[PDB]
Amino acid sequence: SALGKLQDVVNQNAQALNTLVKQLSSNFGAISSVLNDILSRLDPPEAEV
Amino acid sequence: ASVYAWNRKRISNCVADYSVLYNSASFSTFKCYGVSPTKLNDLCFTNVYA
Repeated sequence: SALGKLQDVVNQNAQALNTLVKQLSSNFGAISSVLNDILSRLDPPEAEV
Repeated sequence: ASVYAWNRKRISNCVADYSVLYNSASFSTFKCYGVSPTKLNDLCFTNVYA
């Protein structure tokens, strides 16, 4: 644990990137989190929503 | 069937042409939920029940 100050910065940046990548898996209230599924399932008036 | 004893049929292992159903003028009500009616031929389905 001698080099913990640099490893803390590395871990924080990697965890922020992992959270940003993980946020793509959330649908945020939509029917699906995948854009291609919505574009292949729905007409553009409701796929727009 | 009657509505209290509604019949359920499994649809599986076949190719479904929904363009001859949706373009038919025989059906007064055609309401699709969660899928567009014109996108039906472009999708493949599992566990189809009628």
